[PDB]
Amino acid sequence: SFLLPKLTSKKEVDQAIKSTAEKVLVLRFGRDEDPVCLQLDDILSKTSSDLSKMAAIYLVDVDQTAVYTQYFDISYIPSTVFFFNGQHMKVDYGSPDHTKFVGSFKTKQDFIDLIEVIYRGAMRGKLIVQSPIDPKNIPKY
Amino acid sequence: SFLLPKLTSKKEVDQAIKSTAEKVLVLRFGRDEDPVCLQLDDILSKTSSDLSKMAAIYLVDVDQTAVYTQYFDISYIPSTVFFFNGQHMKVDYGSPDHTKFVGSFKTKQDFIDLIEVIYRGAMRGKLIVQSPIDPKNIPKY
Ligand SMILES: OC[C@H]1O[C@@](CO)(O[C@H]2O[C@H](CO)[C@@H](O)[C@H](O)[C@H]2O)[C@@H](O)[C@@H]1O
Repeated sequence: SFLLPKLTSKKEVDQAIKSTAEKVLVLRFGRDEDPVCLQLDDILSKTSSDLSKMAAIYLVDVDQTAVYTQYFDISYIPSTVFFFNGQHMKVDYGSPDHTKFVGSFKTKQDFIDLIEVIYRGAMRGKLIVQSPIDPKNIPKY
Repeated sequence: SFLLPKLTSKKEVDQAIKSTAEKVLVLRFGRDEDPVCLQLDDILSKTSSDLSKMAAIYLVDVDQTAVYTQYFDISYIPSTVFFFNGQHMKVDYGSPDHTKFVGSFKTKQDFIDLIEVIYRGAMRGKLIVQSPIDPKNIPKY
């Protein structure tokens, strides 16, 4: 894109939501050094060019964006949130929470496939889409 | 007014979310004839005027438009959703779902006190707030 932008404040996330027009805004909430975020971030970086017409991808430091981290109840990282023209786009990936996509992707193409689904739903005026793919597994207690 | 505005299509809801500036937008998803909706609509109507500096209230017909009902995962009516400057507000009532209030308020004052807290927090940039309502007064269902 080439590079992935980093956001480190509530105000920067607000500005990305407000200024990103006609593309899916992808907000990866995480920590750059977290191993699962490192895995996702590599997919994001690699796929970003092929998705540049459909999506603008930003990395967000979960620890520095309290208003958003608390609002989305980010409890496991990475957690990725989607917006389109200032509307929060929800994604049903079979789990009860449609608000954020928790975990990394199996493959780069799975991520592209999700993004296409979001984009084409949002262009049609949809606000919630079903994901054609399932997330990679996040182990819990 | 006493007779709160009705929204009967997705585009009308989209527009109220965009057009309500600097006040809490209150969206009541329900049916005007339903008994619990009648209880809640009486409180919304009777408090609307003295809340008019802090909130704009709308009645959303779930039998004429349904896009938003799926978007907010609404299974039971009434369900009431809060927004501020285009972005959804969460409220922790003491139950797991912070995205919407389900059922009717026990008293006028509970709704007033809630709007006060939502408005002040939203004006300070918050997106999630703590409900002030005593849990004994929160419908359980
Ligand atoms: O993930 C648990 C952690 O989240 C907080 C909010 O930061 O509260 C959430 O989880 C509580 C326990 O499940 C819920 O009862 C509450 O509704 C929810 O917001 C913390 O208080 C909690 O330690």
